[PDB]
Amino acid sequence: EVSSKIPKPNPATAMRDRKPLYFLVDDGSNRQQRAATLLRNVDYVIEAHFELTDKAGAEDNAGKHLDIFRRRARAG
RNA sequence: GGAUUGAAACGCCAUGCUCAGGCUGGCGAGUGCGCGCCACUCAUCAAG
Repeated sequence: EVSSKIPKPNPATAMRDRKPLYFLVDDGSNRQQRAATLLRNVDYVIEAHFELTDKAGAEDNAGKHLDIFRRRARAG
């Protein structure tokens, strides 16, 4: 894996000169080996329900989103 | 359409099993051992 996030660039400064921007993965300390102890052959059933937020409009109702989600899940 | 301690994340670059070394030197299948002792093709039937 990689050691650090890529830096935030300066767009205008980037092409004041013709130069590359990159992160070299295998350049010394940039390479970080990370192990993972992870699960196998999992299977879950999730029980959940909706709740309207302060951003909800008048036309927004929990039942409509519930049926939309059910349609999407049934159709894959 | 804001957030699944998430979002991004090569084990990777390369390295003759090689150089070589008789399975050889030599050793009779051999000495010997009757297929042999006997046994009618024979008793008949013109040529037309």
